[PDB]
Amino acid sequence: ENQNVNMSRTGSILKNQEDTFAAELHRLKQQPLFSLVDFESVLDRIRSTVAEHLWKLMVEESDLLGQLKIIKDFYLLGRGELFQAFIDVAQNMLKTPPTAVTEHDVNVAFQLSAHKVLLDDDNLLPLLNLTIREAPTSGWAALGLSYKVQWPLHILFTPAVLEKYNVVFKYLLSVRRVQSELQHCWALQMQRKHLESNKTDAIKWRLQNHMAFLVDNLQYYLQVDVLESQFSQLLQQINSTRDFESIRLAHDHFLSNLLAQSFILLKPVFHCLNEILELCHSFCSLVSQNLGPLDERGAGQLDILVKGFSCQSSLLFRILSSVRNHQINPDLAQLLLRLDYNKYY
Amino acid sequence: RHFLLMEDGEFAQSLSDMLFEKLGSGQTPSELLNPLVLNSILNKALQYSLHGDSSLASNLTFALKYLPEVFTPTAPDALSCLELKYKVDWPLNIVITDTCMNKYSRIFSFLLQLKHMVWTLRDVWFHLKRTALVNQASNSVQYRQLQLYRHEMQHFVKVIQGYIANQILHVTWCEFRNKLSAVSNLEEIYKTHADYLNKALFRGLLTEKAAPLMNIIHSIFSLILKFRLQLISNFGLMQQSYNTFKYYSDFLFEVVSKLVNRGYQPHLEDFLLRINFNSYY
Amino acid sequence: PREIITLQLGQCGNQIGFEFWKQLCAEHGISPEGIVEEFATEGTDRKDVFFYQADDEHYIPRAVLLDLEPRVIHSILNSPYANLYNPENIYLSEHGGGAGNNWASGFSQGEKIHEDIFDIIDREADGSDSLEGFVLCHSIAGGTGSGLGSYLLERLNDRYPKKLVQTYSVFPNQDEMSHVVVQPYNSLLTLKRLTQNADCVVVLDNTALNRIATDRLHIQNPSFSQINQLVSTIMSASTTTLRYPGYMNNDLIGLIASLIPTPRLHFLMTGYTPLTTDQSVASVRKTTVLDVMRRLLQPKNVMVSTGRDRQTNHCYIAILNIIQGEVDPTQVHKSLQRIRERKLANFIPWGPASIQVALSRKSPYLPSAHRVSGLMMANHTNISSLFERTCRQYDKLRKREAFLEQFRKEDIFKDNFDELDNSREIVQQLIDEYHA
Amino acid sequence: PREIITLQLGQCGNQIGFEFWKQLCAEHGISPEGIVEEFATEGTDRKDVFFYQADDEHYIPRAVLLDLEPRVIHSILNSPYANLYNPENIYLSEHGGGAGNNWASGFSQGEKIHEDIFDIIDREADGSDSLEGFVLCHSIAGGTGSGLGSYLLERLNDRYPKKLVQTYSVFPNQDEMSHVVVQPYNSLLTLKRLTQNADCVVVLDNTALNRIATDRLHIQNPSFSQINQLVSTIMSASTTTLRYPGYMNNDLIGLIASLIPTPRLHFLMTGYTPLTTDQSVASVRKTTVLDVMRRLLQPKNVMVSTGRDRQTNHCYIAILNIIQGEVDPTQVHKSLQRIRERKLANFIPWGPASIQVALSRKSPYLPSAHRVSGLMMANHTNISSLFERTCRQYDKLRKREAFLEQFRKEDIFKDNFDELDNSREIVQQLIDEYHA
Repeated sequence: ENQNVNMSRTGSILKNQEDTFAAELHRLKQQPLFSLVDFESVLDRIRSTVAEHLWKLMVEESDLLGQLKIIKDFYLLGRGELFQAFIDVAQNMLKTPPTAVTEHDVNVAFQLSAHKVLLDDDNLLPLLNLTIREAPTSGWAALGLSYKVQWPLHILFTPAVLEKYNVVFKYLLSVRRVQSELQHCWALQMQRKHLESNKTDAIKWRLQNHMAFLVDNLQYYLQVDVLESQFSQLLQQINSTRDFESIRLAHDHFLSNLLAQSFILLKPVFHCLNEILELCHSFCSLVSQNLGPLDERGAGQLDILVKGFSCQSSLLFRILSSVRNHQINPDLAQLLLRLDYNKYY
Repeated sequence: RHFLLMEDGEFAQSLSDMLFEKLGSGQTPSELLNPLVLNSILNKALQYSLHGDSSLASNLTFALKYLPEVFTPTAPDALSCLELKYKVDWPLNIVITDTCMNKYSRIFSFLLQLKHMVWTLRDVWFHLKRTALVNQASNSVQYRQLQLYRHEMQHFVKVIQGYIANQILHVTWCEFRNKLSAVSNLEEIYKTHADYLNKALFRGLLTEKAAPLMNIIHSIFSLILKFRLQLISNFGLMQQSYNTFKYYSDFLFEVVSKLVNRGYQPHLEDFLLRINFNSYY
Repeated sequence: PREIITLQLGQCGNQIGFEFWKQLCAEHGISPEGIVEEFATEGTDRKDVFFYQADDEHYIPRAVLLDLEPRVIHSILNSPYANLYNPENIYLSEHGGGAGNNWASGFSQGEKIHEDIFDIIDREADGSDSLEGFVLCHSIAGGTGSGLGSYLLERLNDRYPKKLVQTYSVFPNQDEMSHVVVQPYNSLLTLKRLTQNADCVVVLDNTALNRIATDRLHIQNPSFSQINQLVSTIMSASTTTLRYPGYMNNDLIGLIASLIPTPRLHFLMTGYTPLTTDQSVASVRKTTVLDVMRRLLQPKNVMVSTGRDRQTNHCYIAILNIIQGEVDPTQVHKSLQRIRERKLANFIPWGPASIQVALSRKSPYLPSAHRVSGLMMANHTNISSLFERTCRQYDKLRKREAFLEQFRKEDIFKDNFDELDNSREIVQQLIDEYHA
Repeated sequence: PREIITLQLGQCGNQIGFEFWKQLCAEHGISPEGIVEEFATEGTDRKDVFFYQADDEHYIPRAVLLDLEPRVIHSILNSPYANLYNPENIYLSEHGGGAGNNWASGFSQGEKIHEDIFDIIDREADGSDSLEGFVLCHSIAGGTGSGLGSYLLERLNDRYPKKLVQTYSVFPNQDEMSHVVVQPYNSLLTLKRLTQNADCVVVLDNTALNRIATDRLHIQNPSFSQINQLVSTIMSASTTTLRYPGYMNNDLIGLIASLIPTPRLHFLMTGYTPLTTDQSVASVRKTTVLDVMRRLLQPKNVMVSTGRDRQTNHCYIAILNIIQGEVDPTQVHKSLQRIRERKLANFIPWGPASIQVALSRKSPYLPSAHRVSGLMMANHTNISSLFERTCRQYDKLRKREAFLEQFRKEDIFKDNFDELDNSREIVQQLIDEYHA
């Protein structure tokens, strides 16, 4: 009734649902008694023909299939390269405690980053801005995204559940950064001219073959299997169902499955997983010195890290005993063992 | 757009010739023939640029206001006291109101003082123009570092005015006609046209019509007269005057850092362009 | 109002100005002998700024063309664009000249035809009561354009002192020295007059022409018929704020005032990317302005032979980036947003720099209202590499006893060779001193 | 962004890179001289990662091709795919070289053309402000690709220290030693530079080529026209995460980082099954992903001559299994389920192993969007059998007094033969020591 009267769900200015509804009304009125089946079988008819006409509304006005793969590509990060150039530039100027002007600065940086890439749609670029806390210690793991939404697609995206998409969004870019930071401190020791032939390098080196093999496995078999056959049933449901809330709460079961696989356990595993990405983050800042493995501080800082890396594989070992002795969760167990025979074999 | 926003700049270039007829205030007559020959020469200036018919030329009128410039008697200016008046006619009255013509006088007087800066700043290049005039290409007493601070002065002004010109004109002309027409929402036009004009003064400087940024565009205007009087006429009194400009330009930079808030004022980023330019050198 | 008189002079200066006037009729929607299209006044809002003002809607060019060689003008009258030119403003039929190949020929011929050379070119001066200035569309190559062009840079400096002088001069070719050998002598004699007897120049290198003429143009035998195609477009590109209706720096004394740091530092680097006709099939998809100025500061479109490893100790001071036609001006401030993040221009550490961008609507024509065009007018302090190239080829030739006995028989009695050498080193020393 | 400069070099390295660029236009939906299909942007989401970025929608290849022999480049310009190549990036027409067949020829020619070899290949480096690295698409066979390729592995290690180096180098043929006899000398000199002066290699054996070229391809006379068909597909197969839009290990420093255990252990075994065109008539019935990786670890598609009974005491450490195009990803975890039950890969007893599987959508083309493709990048410690084969053919030749007087006349004064022998045995001893 707000925007436009020919856009009605039942068919009220534009269709003739109303005369049929009035005939149903005369039939319902003609009854002195009351029961359950006669009242509720025609609660279908005031719902089902109404639940299909708005499905035939929003297909044509919006190109439905357009933005509802676009909004997932901003949050679940389908365009993976197109944000790493943002992450590389936003790292070099989030090296402060956050202030209120850094929101606008990181924003215009994501602007120029997505602009030099040549997106296939120039107006898809300024459809969002980015948002970031007050000043905890650092700008990373405190930033977010605002992708606001137009007419009636917003009834599918309440302002609650974009926080539910944004909260894993800062988590998935955090494992793009620590994957790429482990990809760059690896990239310093590629040649023999930067390599020392000491045994202090060899004890540095079995660790990254254990730790850089993790985030290229743990955050891959999570993130790719989260996307593929959860995107698969959405596209198969909207191509096979002419109904509104059954499509709608099926994408509510979609989002709650993504935020359950990516959460694996509340206190321990999320504390085990962020302890993994902290402990290989100091493997970046240890290697990043000039001629690392020949320094006394290069081996002195290392000795704490050779404890903390097996503090993480053995804590990963502690969850696997809770996965075998199993009354908790099957999707937890199928994923964590999939990386584990990809670990122990 | 052609005679208030000045995007066919032949009229505002001819305004510079009208700014080349004042040259300081007040030394102009106070007769009643002073509006009589001065309202004419602006109508004659449109035929001097060979553009437009007389159909829209009835929509332009000029009202010479009266303000003291010797400051006890009157001798009114044409750098900031010459105003174009747009007309209200018989069918077109839902487009033009009295509030929007009040700010047309504000916009026309604000271009007319920045154009007086840029024009008289190039009048000094006419003073030292080559036969030779001023001489001593580098030595004797300074021209090498003299013209070095004068051109980095005329650097900063000529690139400020170009950036203020790009934020006034372009997106406002992109927002205006197209949007209004396509929205087939055309009833009670002055509730939308005045909002368009309120954005058009939002984009200029807007200063909430009260901020001290208007006091700095006056002080940097106050040295350009000091710049032009020393070149018409002193070399030690020169080098102090532009250190005062470099103090006032750095004063203009530090207030911008206080307007900073976030995500706001598309001139503020454009000012922070030059600040991050000022950091790398 | 803003009338400029072009001074087309020499063997190469007459041909680069011949297609410059031929370019102007295709964009004004006019014919050289008639007016068949109505697009000249509704589409173009100003036409009487380089042409003479009309008497029968026939926009006469404000041009003069003198040369010692009659070969350049005999290839003009058979072309159908010569009826727009007048046979009474410059010369009538059968005009001639010298023999003739010498810098001292045209330098001595200026004061024997002194009565006639200051008679018919001054008739166009008092046509407008507010003259803009003079552009010397002359050449440096050969002795024809360099010999007589040095004379008018002196006598027009005091007879017309309040007028702008600025030239679009072409630099000669330094590949081999067999056909011409007098190239270091006549070039440096005019280059002294271009700094103290002239305010500004626009440099146009010849060794950088065939760098572009085989880049995207794909020729096998380099001819002289390609030298007029790169030159005539950027000439009309430089007056797009002046010919077409613009607002800021819409005069020739507007553009040059915002780029010159100081006298004897006026050598402006030029750049122009779009020269390919098969780009037209993919500009239909809204090719933006965000990608056209990322390649201007990148040394690819430059017309100046300079060092590639000498840009770290040199700093840009003034850079112009002119977009034309369809601009989409809601993202032109977005293009200038990305400039500070790369810092592709080294900035001077003593003072501020400036990246000036401007726009003007192009001609109502299909190859003009569809494809984005970018004109660059840079000013970088690596231009002394050409001055080090010309000076090292100048002092090496004087130790080989070359043209010291063959050049001082006519009108040269004293050694004016070191008068050009010190003044060239004054330019080369004040450039490096300019960044303190 | 992620721009890689390919260094095509030698008699065999230029031909394997010629059809590598020719393969890329058929999958990008583009023509080497024009753009006739709209499938390039809607189907392919990223194209400027190996090509140079467009100026007229003409994706220039970022390629350089130097060789002493002019025969490999004279079979290029008559082909219609050479107009995509530029005649100013590498050489103009009529480029030549040496006489010439020596390892010491190109090793001594690197410092006499030292000014020109570091001038035009560095112009493509500063085109992107974040360079990925350098791939040396060179050869080991002959003295042309092995002589000059050892020089650039040294001087690009310090001038560009923060860049990835990794090569797709082809191994020579060891069947008879009649036409060439200098094969043990020039191979081991480059193999030392491939371990300490280079991070990673991709080995490509020649005796394993004709094992596959008569397996399913059914030829009677082995020609050189078949060597470009197995090589150009797996080159474009290795960049499917990099060219086509992928998520994890979508860079060249992503893939190589997850497979190298340690420096001087980087020799990766390659496998690629589908090469037959009559398989196409039975892939219409949903041929799955559950059967395509059971044959990758089975030694049938390998391109490395290794022992069959030496795999029990050797252990896999890193194995890559790349599926492309139609994957049916609801059973790709089902394919990795069956890996632990067979244990076809022997696992290292000191540490964990990894079977990494990844996918990316292929080109919008009918032979590409229908048939399953499997690319293998293995790393097995039986690769010392080739190093035992090359070393046993190296010390046997030095006892026969072969090329000790014919090789040390030019630029060799000391015996650097045991400098290659001990460093090769250092690789062979640290491989067997690596599984404790």
